[PDB]
Amino acid sequence: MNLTELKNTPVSELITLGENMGLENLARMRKQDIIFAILKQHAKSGEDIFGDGVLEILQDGFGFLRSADSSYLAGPDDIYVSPSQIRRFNLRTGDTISGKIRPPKEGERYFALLKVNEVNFDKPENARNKILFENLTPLHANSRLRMERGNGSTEDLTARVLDLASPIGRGQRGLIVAPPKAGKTMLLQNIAQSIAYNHPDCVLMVLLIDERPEEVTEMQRLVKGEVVASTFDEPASRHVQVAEMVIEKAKRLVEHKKDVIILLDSITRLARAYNTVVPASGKVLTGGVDANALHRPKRFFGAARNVEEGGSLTIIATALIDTGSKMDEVIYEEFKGTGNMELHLSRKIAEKRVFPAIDYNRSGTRKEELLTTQEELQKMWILRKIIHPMGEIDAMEFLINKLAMTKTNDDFFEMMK
Amino acid sequence: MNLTELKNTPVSELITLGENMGLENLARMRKQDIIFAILKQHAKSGEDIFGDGVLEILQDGFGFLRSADSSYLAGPDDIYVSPSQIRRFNLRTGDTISGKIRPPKEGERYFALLKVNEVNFDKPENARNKILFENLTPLHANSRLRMERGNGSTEDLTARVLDLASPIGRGQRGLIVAPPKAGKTMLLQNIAQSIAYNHPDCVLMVLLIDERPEEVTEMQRLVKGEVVASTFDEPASRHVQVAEMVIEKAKRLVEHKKDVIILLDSITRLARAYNTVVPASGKVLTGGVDANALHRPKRFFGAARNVEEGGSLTIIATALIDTGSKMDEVIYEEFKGTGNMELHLSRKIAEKRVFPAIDYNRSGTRKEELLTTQEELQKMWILRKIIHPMGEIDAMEFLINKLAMTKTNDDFFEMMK
Amino acid sequence: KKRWYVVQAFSGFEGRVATSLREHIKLHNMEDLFGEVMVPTEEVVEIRGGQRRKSERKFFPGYVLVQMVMNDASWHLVRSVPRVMGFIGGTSDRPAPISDKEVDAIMNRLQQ
Amino acid sequence: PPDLRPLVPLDGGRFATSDLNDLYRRVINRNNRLKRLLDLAAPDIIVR
DNA sequence: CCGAGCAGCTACTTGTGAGCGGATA
DNA sequence: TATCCGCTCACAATGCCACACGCGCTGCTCGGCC
RNA sequence: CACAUUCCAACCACACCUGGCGUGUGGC
Ligand SMILES: Nc1ncnc2c1ncn2[C@@H]1O[C@H](COP(=O)(O)OP(=O)(O)O)[C@@H](O)[C@H]1O
Ligand SMILES: Nc1ncnc2c1ncn2[C@@H]1O[C@H](COP(=O)(O)OP(=O)(O)O)[C@@H](O)[C@H]1O
Ligand code: BEF
Ligand code: BEF
Ligand SMILES: [Mg+2]
Ligand SMILES: [Mg+2]
Repeated sequence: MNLTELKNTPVSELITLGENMGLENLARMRKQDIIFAILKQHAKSGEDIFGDGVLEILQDGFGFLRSADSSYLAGPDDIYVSPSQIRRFNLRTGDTISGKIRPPKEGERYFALLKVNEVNFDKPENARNKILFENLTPLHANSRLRMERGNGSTEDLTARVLDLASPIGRGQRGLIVAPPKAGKTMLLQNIAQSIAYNHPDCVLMVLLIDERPEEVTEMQRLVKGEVVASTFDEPASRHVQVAEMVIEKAKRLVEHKKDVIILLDSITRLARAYNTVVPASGKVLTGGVDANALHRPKRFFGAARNVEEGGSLTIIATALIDTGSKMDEVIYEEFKGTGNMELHLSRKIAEKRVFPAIDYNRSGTRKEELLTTQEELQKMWILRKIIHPMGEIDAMEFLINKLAMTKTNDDFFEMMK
Repeated sequence: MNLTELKNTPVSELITLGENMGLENLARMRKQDIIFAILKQHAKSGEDIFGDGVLEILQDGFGFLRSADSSYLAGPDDIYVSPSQIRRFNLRTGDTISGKIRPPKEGERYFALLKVNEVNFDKPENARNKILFENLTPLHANSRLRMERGNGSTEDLTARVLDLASPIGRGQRGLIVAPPKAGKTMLLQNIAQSIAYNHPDCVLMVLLIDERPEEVTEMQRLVKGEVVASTFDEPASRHVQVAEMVIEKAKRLVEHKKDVIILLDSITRLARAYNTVVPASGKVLTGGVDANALHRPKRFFGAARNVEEGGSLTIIATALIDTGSKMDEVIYEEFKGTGNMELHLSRKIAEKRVFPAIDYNRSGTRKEELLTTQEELQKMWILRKIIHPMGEIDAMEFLINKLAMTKTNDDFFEMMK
Repeated sequence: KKRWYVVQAFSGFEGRVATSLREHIKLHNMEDLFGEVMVPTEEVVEIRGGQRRKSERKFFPGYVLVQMVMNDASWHLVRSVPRVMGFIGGTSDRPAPISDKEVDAIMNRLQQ
Repeated sequence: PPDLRPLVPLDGGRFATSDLNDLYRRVINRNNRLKRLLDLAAPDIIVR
């Protein structure tokens, strides 16, 4: 009996399972109470339980193990852990842990962690032998993360133009600058699909902050990877909470020498949240943002880097512009020169229903010479020189046509000669 | 056991060293806690410690010795100093000090300075015999700081055009005016390399305010000199703090009759910081900047001058323009006529991928007659008259070609006849 | 033989009494009779969190048991320094030291 | 009984307490310290 | 690191009665 | 070895009434299943 | 179906205060 085995299957399986186990009507309870009562009644038969979850530090000293079913929040099935385990086995926020668990004992209300078996997909014996995040030596991206599928499907174009507009690498810092209703969602979905297909070794995670529930439920079953989200049903406290959860998970995983890739949507919602949960410090500028209200977005974004010993943390967030409110603009303003790679989507191109609507020369990547080879770089320069004198819209159409004629970009490059 | 000996070596050496010394797992702590625990356990064996660092004055009276590892910030390994030492040996902000130190004694938490041995690379006996900064008589720059390497490498062109576009001298006031992504970083790196090669006697320092961590880590191992930086991971309080630290270090060093050269990148970030940490005074103009929010940038920049008794302070900062926000513009506005030397880089030239993209006639140096000789000045006038009727871009290409044919600028000048 | 006798001090001043007795030992140059403080307050138990993750080098009873050789001069020296209110041990005034089992026990508490 | 122990809110943050309160608190403190020392297998002389 | 409660910085009384050695046969 | 003598410790020493006042500073240690 | 209570025109319920202890002084 593992926690994830009830964590991932839908509510219907839980219903039939509890109705089989001779339960009070479980349809009256929440998913977390469903799993809680089922694990209760299972342990009441005399089984030792196993479980897993991501740790969250509390200010009282003890920690709590959350799951991705609750999007890393407080729930009845969260596993309590004493501070002394956090001491001995060197635990902290982001450390995903799986091991021996039991239901809350007599008078308690949360599961207890008995025996640690896996710390961030590692032996708990070597978990103490880890390197911190701030002591890391960041670098530029050297390894290329090819986004092209090569099968030549209809939507795959929106990926190939990636390899032609703004290259990506392990540990890249990317900002999506686009007005609302321009095509950021399909772009992000294709990004996630291409990464999960071509690079299944690196862990893939996605942030949805203040989004619509339909987008969340479509995302959680379109990508091959564990996704976390937070709609507008919930206060910004939930958004900042899941923000620490995901960022510390990525930090601990990259400390374990793993390549993490986070796709955040959108950074404007996260900035609004961080501004509304931060108290007033008397420092107000245009838009209604506190001066220290942006320190947390700056932290979350500067978390991205390329480690030298092994592993990297790529952070690709989308920002919203042209939303009519100057506050949003100011956000994008401080995020203007902070990223070394940008995807600029103009609404003028998306207005003609020609996708993908990407502004070529307004997009680019800093220090992209270390991500690609010499032939590829020269061909990129030639393509930029060919596309520069023309405008945005039908020039993007020209790129789309030249991409649709060839199967992969090798034929396109050879034809460009 | 000196503080710098653990200050400069990477984290890996600290790991193996502490693992040799029979330590608790030091991989769980920060660099500062690493050095702190190692120095603790070393003194626990009975050794008197030596240390060094730059002093920072606090308003409570006492001072704290910071290092360049923390970029001159508060840390567990900062050395506490009593105000009475600051009285007797005449200490102040910027005074770098090395001498006898001990770990914090019983109940304390910061190192104590026992015995002063070196004040700004001088005997503490003569340290009281110093001249202040504001009592200095500034002048123009007379000594020429030749930036040309003379070896004729491929990138060295970006330095030789320096000697052809805007001359530099000891104590010069230079402003780099360029839009984002035009080539300021490579220019600054070549400046630092050329100065560290041709003038290894003058101390070289560089300011990175609200930059990317990859640029910081590439800078700290490309130049032959101690660098300080501050990325966007940190609030503007850190930026202003390191600003006083570096400016007072330069001030004390030039008071000690030393030639200081500071390369600041970028002054726009520093102006944003100074504006966001300054409280509102009810005086707001276009852009969202307070009227007194610019007094601190004005102070930091006017710190540059050429001293007559000996030594000088050259300050070369880069400003950002064409960033879409008028606020930045206003900053550059008040920094329009304040500098006597400017490097104007236009994005129109950098758009063709021809480097260096320098606007010749829009650049210049005031009172440059005292920096160069008569032959050199006449040849500069002739070159300016030849380049003036032509445009920016291919005229810069013409200069680049005429520079690439010759080995040093002597052959170029002789050919221009 | 350098035995490990136990000494109690003023409530809170344990480390201060430890440094005072060390300075007293280094004062009368009697290092051949004493060892070190062996302050058993290796209780790095801390409370971490939002901007507050410092450590606590405290949380132990007020005992500063010192390794030393029992003698008249040694006892009078360790008692002459003030704030030494407690000299534990069932005796008139000359107690018995601790055994090696508890020595290794407190050593394990030191290492853990 | 608690109210049988004199403890009244005096002027300000201070409270007028009884002498029995300090006794009971010191007793509880030393009892808890003894219970802690018995679990850590303290030396015989220390628990004595 | 923050907050809350708590600790270190003697002798002009005299008399009465009971108890604990103690020393003497 | 019983037994008187000398040294040591616990216990006591109106009652009422009226007024006024007080227990600090630095330092140390413990406080916490959402 | 059963157990168990029912949140609002005057007003009943929502009241009123430092001998903890010591010291100093004075009176009978
Ligand atoms: N690669 C693609 N293939 C097909 N459609 C796309 C692609 N990229 C973007 N789109 C279009 O963009 C639209 C995205 O809608 P919406 O989510 O409102 O925009 P945003 O992502 O800016 O919120 C979809 O209607 C979709 O048709
Ligand atoms: N001298 C040079 N030789 C080759 N490439 C250069 C040179 N100078 C600049 N570049 C190109 O310009 C880019 C510089 O990026 P960056 O340092 O971010 O510029 P900035 O700091 O002005 O934004 C690099 O990708 C590099 O390829
Ligand atoms: F709907 Be999009 F995210 F603005
Ligand atoms: F360094 Be770039 F000009 F942001
Ligand atoms: Mg969308
Ligand atoms: Mg730069």
